[PDB]
Amino acid sequence: NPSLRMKWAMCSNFPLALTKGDMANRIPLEYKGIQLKTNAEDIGTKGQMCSIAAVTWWNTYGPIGDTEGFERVYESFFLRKMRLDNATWGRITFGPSAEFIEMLHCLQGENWRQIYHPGGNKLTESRSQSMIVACRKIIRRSIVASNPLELAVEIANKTVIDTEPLKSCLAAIDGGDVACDIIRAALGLKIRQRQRFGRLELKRISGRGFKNDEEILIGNGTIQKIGIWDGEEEFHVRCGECRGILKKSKMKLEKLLINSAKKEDMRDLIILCMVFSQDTRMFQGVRGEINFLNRAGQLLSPMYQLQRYFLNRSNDLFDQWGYEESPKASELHGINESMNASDYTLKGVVVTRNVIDDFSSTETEKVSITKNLSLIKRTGEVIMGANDVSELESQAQLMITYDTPKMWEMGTTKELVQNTYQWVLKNLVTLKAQFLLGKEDMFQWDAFEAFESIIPQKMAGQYSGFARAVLKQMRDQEVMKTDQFIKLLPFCFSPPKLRSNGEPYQFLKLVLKGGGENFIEVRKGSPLFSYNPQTEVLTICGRMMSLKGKIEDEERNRSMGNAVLAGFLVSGKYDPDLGDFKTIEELEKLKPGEKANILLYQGKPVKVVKR
Amino acid sequence: MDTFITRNFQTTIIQKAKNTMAEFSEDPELQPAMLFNICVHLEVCYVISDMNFLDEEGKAYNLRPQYEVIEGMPRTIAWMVQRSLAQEHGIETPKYLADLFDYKTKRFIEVGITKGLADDYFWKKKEKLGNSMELMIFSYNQDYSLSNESSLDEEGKGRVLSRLTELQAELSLKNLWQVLIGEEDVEKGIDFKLGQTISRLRDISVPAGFSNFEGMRSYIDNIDPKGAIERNLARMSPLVSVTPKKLTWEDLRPIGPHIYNHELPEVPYNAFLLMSDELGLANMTEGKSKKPKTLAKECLEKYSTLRDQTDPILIMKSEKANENFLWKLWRDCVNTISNEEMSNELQKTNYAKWATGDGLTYQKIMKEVAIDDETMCQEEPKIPNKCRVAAWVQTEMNLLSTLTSKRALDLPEIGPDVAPVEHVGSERRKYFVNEINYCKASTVMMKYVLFHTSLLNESNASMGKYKVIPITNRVVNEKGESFDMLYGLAVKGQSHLRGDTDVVTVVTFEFSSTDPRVDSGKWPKYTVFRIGSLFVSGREKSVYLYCRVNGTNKIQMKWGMEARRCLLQSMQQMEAIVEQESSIQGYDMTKACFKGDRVNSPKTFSIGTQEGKLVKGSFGKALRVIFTKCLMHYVFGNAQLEGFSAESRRLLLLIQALKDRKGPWVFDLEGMYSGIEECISNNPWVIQSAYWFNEWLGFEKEGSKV
Amino acid sequence: MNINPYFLFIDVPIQAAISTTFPYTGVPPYSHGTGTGYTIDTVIRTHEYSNKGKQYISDVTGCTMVDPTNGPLPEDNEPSAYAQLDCVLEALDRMDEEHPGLFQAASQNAMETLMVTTVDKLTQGRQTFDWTVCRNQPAATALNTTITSFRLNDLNGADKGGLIPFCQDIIDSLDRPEMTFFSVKNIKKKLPAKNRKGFLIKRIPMKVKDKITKVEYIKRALSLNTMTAIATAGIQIRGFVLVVENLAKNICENLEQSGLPVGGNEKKAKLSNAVAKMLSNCPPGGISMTVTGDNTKWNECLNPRIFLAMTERITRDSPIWFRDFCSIAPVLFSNKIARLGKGFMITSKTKRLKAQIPCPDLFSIPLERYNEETRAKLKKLKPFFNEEGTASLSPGMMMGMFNMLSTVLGVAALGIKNIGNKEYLWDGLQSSDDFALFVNAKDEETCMEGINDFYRTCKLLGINMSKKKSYCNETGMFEFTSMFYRDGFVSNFAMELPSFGVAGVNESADMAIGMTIIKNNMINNGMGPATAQTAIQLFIADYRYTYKCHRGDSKVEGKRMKIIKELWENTKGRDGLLVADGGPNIYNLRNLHIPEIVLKYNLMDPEYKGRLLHPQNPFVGDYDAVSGTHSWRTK
Repeated sequence: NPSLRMKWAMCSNFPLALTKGDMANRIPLEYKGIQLKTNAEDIGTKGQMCSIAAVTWWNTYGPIGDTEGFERVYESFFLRKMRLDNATWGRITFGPSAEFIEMLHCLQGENWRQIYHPGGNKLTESRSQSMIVACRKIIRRSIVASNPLELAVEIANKTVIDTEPLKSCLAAIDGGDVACDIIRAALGLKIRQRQRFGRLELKRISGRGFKNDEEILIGNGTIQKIGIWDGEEEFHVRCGECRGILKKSKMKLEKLLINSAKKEDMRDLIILCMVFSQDTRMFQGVRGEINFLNRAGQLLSPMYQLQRYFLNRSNDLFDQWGYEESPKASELHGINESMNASDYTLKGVVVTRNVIDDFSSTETEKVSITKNLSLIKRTGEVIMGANDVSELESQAQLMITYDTPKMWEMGTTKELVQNTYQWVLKNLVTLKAQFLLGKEDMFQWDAFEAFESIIPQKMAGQYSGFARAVLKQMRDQEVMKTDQFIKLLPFCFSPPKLRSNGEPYQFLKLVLKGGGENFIEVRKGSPLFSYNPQTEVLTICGRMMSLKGKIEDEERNRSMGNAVLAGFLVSGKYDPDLGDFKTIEELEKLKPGEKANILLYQGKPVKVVKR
Repeated sequence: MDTFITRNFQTTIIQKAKNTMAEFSEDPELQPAMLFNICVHLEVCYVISDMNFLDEEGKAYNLRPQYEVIEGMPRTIAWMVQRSLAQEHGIETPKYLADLFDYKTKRFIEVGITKGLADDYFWKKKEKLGNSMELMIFSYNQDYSLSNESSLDEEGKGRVLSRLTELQAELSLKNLWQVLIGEEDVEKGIDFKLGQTISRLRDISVPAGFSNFEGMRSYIDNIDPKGAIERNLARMSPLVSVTPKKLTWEDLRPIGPHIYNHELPEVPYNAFLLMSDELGLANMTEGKSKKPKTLAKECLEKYSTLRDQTDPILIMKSEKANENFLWKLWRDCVNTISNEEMSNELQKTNYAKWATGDGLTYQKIMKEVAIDDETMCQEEPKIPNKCRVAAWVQTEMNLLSTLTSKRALDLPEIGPDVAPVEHVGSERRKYFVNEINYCKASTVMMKYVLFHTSLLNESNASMGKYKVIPITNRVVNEKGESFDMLYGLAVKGQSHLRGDTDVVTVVTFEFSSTDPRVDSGKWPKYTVFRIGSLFVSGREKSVYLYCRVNGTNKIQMKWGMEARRCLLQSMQQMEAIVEQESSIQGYDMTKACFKGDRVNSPKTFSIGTQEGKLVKGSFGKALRVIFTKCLMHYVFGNAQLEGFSAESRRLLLLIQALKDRKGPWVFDLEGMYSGIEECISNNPWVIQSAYWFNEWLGFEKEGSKV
Repeated sequence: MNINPYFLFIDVPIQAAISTTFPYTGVPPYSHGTGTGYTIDTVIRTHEYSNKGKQYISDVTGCTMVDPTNGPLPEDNEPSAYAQLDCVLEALDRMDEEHPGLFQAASQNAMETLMVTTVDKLTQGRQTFDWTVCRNQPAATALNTTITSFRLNDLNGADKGGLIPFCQDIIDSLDRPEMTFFSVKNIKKKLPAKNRKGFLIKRIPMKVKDKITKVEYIKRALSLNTMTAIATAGIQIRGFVLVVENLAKNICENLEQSGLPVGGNEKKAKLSNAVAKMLSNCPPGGISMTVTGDNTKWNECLNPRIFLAMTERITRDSPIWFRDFCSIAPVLFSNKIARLGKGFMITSKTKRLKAQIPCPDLFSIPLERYNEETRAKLKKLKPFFNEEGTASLSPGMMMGMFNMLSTVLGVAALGIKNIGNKEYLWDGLQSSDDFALFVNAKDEETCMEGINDFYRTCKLLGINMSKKKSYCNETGMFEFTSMFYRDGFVSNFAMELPSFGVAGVNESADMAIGMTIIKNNMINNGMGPATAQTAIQLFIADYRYTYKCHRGDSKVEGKRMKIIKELWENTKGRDGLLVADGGPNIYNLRNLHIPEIVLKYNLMDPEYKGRLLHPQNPFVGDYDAVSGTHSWRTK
């Protein structure tokens, strides 16, 4: 029983062997009444011992040894860590290199797969990567909110990468993606005009199309309303580092000329090309369910549904695409389903040796952005939208900071609370002045909007009612204490959820997401909120900050029992006659005018009375 | 190691040598010397074969070479090429795998690298092989030994010797000459002779129809057994068959139809602690951990009328039990908990000794006396009773699946989520705890786990004296108040032995409110007193004490503590359900399953029956029922339940095939039913599982018609 | 409203609903099938399926030998041990024809591995019977004692290090007229001990030079003891079973059907590939059926002589010495002797006396004093009872010892694919008595005909398909090695969910071991993301409880927690503290393989990391761990 034996050994006094030497003797015999090492001379073995408390003391006050070259010795572990941090995470799909075997636990299950692109030593272009990451995050936040364009602009103006504002990087850096282009159009900047379909970039070079509404049957046997393009057209198509030329007509793909490049880029380009071509041959390849949703909770348009499906399940299309024999000409070749060199090439698809000139000629222009982050040219045709924003996610290489409460939700529920309380404090004077006016509009501020996102929905209304009642008690029928005003102000945003009796719900602690240590004690020093009554310091998550001046002289003598329960005011003292300390359930049931007993903390009993 | 190998040898040779070593060695990286030898051998083979060419008729200049390289390739194909060459050229196939095959003389070639000297390793190779194949021997020091004059000429000899010399110089000047290993150490062992006894054992171990092993060997080596299987199947009796039948719904009948018979006894309660009838003495605290003795002391002080009752008002009695001694032991427990001493030992050994029946044990005698004594006979096995359905199991499942006002689960935190899979896991955990936090079964499970771990800790730490283990549990309500709960006291026996399986008697006194007389057949193992009354919300309720003498062992204590894995089991079952739901789609369905999206409505589950009608519920209620089912499966676990769960799986999969219309076929349906029904004797969970299985099967049969 | 758990099946597919029905895979605490009764029943069952075969008396050991091979074909659906040598040889020949280069390649790889293997390899197994003490001992102890004994009898083969010399000494020892060996004997005690008189009685061991004759030594070497797998084999058989199993593994890993040595997500890959390949090859308009089946009395109905024939057939083109080496294991197992354990117990209720009879003295008392079942068992055992407390078990295999060779047998049964040019083809997966058979034919009737033909062919090979535990259904839904399959979705009936506690090495290594266990579980055993995260939480709870290292900002008292809170206050980068140092837990799915010190290095305070990673710290003086103050040792 190694586990139980270890349990007992750790319950022993001095279980750990200790070496002999000056460094070993540097441990004290006992620290603050805790014996750390054995003061016994063994008969023959001369083996000294120590407690785990000795290890903790060494890590707390022990000598600070040199730690140079440590990363050199354990270089493999740090390489693993760097690969993990520099990696990019794609999408997780359900249903049927040594750098990939390391992450196997997080990559492959029995019914799910995790798309994972490892990174490492790709440091030079940090600016562009960080700008892409920030733009993608801004777009993701904006989509889920009403009037996405307004929030996108309001967050884009208050975000900075490293030190430069996001607008400066967008204007200066010529690279980017769909998200960067959307943000540029939102800010009024100029972008290169290219038609987008997912990662696919298209530039029509000939032909004309007239989208028409039609009902189409897919492989799974369901009717869908899709706008179909009729007429022969050609485009210059690019996907990553691979480019080609596509000729297509009504529900048909005629020609597909491409070059040699990264295999995954080729596969993505070819799949996107078939999907865009609207071929009935790829309509009939849908043997599953197409009901994918965007992060906003809406239903994707049919074309993007098919794009997502055939990007996930590529074989379902390459099987139902047919095959042909490519010509034996030197430059003309053929590619199979595995992006290999084989004359048994896909029907209509051919890889070519000659280089296709990149269509990306400088074409900066002013497009118009609609409410839903959709870009439309003066002619009146959508070129790109939110649906085309890549779903890849990574960590920016340069610190990117957004100065707005709408971006706090990306925190860890500890940084969100920190920011909310710091914002409340920085505005404490105005907040208190506005509260002492009979106005309740301050509960609607964006900081409290961000705070609400970490309050469990089931108890948000009850907490709001409790906090509002306590604040009103502190204000109208009594003078306030600043500390508890600060503590309970954030919770007041949500609408009150007073019980049928009309009174609020009493609470001893207020809990938040990811509990265990993320709670706010209504009458004590919680780990997320502490305050020294005499020294006037507010320790929010170990960030002691003074409160001089904001506190008032008269709110120091006042006890803490006056603002700990809604509708209860302190009276008398700790009278051991009514009974023991009452639970909140009994206090809630108490008839008006009756007294009770309360224990604010360990050694501060108090007596209160209902009103 | 790898640096020199990479520098001095090309990539293809290195990878071929690595594959060859990996074919027979499972730790190629741990012994680089073998890699060195293999790569050197392959380089020498290529030197011999790469440059020497031939032509159609006899020209030793087209593209035909006079050497075939059989080394450096997988054995599966090397053996094919060797056998094909031997058959085509009319020459015997050597029992070993050759390195090269010579086309000018049609003879297999063996090439070795001798560290010491040639003409000695040559004779060792000759002894190992013999006249089967020729030999070409080259040594690190300039020397050679060949078995033929028309073999490799001087031009190849120069290149191979230079190749060896460069490696020798590098090893000498880089301190790695100590790692070199000769091929003799690899050839070590070819002389295996069978003694007389083992040979005779071999002679008599041949199948029927063979005199000695030599006849068996020759018959195996020389006979063509083609057509034997059909020959033996032709004359096999038709009575040997699988007898398959197409399963139908009508072929599925209720399992264990004797549970419905009313003349049988009903299953009693036999779990260690009261699961649903438990009563806890709540005492608010600030959350600080307390020793269990102090917790019990304070919880008893808060309820003085129950601690200070010294007279038993007996309500029920187990046929053997001695209610007076049980009450005296309970008073001893209550008096020892309240004392000022820091120990939970019952120093009054009298009633603990006389209650656990420790004075009515059997003793051992000599085997000779037992053999002489005719009155000594082996006891008949205790046949489990054949009981019927008890409604209290249904009530217990109903109650344990409801939400309480207290929660006993407080799990630590984990690092922030960065990957979509981690976000999926976090969402699933959020929903699971939101539905399972306040479930009654969760608090009951935590009480079980805490009690069993407390027993184990006290068991082997202090086994020799009767300790009292408070049946405690820390819970928190929705208002953040932390209550200490005492559900009873459990005096733990003492075992004179120290084995892990040795039995220790544990008498448990548990509070309760339910009147034992309402369901008399549930409590035949319990003596029930009445200790007082309690007030909860202005309503008076009686309080009873359930005394029972139980037994367990360190193994069972560990099993009970491990009962906490029901949480992980329920999480995994929920994950399987959600993964199956999402596999139909391509995206996760946790939120849609629990809350419901715009395209997906919230998922409703069938939870039970109300007056013979189906009633649906939410995924949260189904989750609570799943957790309760796992908890009861663990609590009521034994050999019968294990076998029932293992065997009814096949019947359930047959019903799944019938529902999916997969046309199942059965070879022995009555054998399946008998295997399932041989485990339904007296386990309450097994009997209730049979009852529920029959009810669900009736519902499925009714639904199949529509 | 009455709750019905089975109603979950009304809305959920059953395969998902019975996921991880058992939260363990080890032997429970209540289902222990051990004892002399079970061994006796196993012997009776083994000899019941082979009683129609030849019966004779061994020339060497004198025991009763039953030979079911080449016996009368069965006439009923009862278990049959009468395998036909010609049919086995034909199946092996067909397997060789379909896989040219396989038998000889496997034989050569096994031969090379044997030549390079050392005697020390016979220490990585499990408990092994020890002929020197007639008791189960760890493999290393048994090997060492056997080596000392062999040295006493002038047998120096283990010193050379190679395995072949040791096996040569093993087989030469059987020819020694008398074997001297060291035996451990216990004697009572008379030294003082302070309980109430300063005197106590106990047992102390001593080593003596004991001697046995050739027949007794041969019986001991062939003897297998009951455990407390239900049998253990001595050290004279491990050396040869190792090479035979290696050869069988070499063959098995190259066979598409062998469903070993797969484990994890490649097992689902195997299942899906088999299902897809059989669905693709179904004749246009035909039907495909899969038989998720079980084998009854798998170990009892398999005969060592058939496996000797297999080792002979496979090693046809190997050197004679290797063939002789490979023939030893089935030869030694064909003359095996079963030890029946401690015995029975007889009690007197009136006199309140009890006693335990030894196995050698089972029949020393009349069979009327045993209960009905034991009386019948002893009556049936009498013919095969040796006058030493052991029973002769010539037929059968007695639990896993040739799992790989048995898998080869099952695959050869699966390689026939057809009988009499009939309109059906069959293939499947074999996992050492767990098999799945897919049969393709134009209609269900021909599929059932093919399944019957496969059943009869297995009967000819000595394999008995369980009709009570096997069932058939349309392809696309079956079970293999406790892994369910349905429309691509794959589940598991049981999972060994993580235990509770710590590895017990130290707070440095234990964290890595726990994270590695969770990782390997979610890789191989298919634990999901939420379950893995909850397992991390539970392990963190156990870790903090065991090492008393809760969060520094918590409210928990203790000798170490005082200093932990002090360190929490002093430290500025509190996210870089190790969990052992009261820091937070930052482990999740993505970083289960990175040591936590490496994870936190960039967050540790310079003083904290200097103290923690101090080269001269007095505490230090698989899993990936970073040496530090937490890598301490315990006496």
